[PDB]
Amino acid sequence: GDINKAMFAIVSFETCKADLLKEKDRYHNLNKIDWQSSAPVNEPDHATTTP
Amino acid sequence: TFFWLKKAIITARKEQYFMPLASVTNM
Repeated sequence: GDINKAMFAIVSFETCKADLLKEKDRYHNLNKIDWQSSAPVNEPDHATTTP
Repeated sequence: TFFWLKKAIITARKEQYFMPLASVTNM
C-alpha cells in the first residue's frame, strides 16, 4: 500500500524511430528491431485511442 | 446474463508484397 516501497514499475508507451534517434548515444540495437510485429493491433495489452 | 470480457478477439490484416513494388502513374 505504499508507492515508495515498490520495487519496480512498468509502463508501455507508443514511440517512433525519430524519438529514439533524438538521443543516439542513449539507445542501442536499433537496426535489429522489427516494427511490424510490435504494433498496437498486434499487442492486445496496450489500450489506446489510435485506430 | 454472463460476464463478457469486452476484448473483441480480432484478426489482423494480412501483409501485401507485390503492391509496394509497383509504382503508380496518374491518369
